Amino acid sequence: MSMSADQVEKLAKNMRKSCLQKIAITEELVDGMRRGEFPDDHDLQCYTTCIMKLLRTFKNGNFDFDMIVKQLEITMPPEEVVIGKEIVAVCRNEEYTGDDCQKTYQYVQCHYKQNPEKFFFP
Ligand SMILES: CCCCNS(=O)(=O)c1ccccc1
Ligand SMILES: CCCCNS(=O)(=O)c1ccccc1
Repeated sequence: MSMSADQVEKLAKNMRKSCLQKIAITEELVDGMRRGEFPDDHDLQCYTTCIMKLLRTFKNGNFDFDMIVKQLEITMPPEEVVIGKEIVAVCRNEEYTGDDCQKTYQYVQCHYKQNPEKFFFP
């Protein structure tokens, strides 16, 4: 089964808390991504890697697309799952370059670009 909205929010907030402290950036900077604010800020980039590593969606220098699909299946509203799979289907085929922080940040931006209105990142 899938997790309820409030359980998704709780886990996201706790992952954020952990990574914000570790990476030493502000909540404002993380919240900016949902507003389409993607500065070339290496610390924000590394925050994205911290979160994806927690979710097991990035590991050993590469995306784990099987786990990205599993995570979206367990956390998205059911009426959004197919649309989410279609976003992953597009973004998985873009080349990601640079260090791990740069790669995950680029992937997150690809997700945003496919649907800015509904974008969410912990
Ligand atoms: C908003 C609904 C989609 C959430 N998906 S998530 O991968 O960001 C995620 C968030 C929180 C816990 C686990 C995964
Ligand atoms: C798409 C939701 C499942 C994957 N979760 S994620 O945190 O890696 C993530 C990557 C990119 C955008 C949002 C969340």
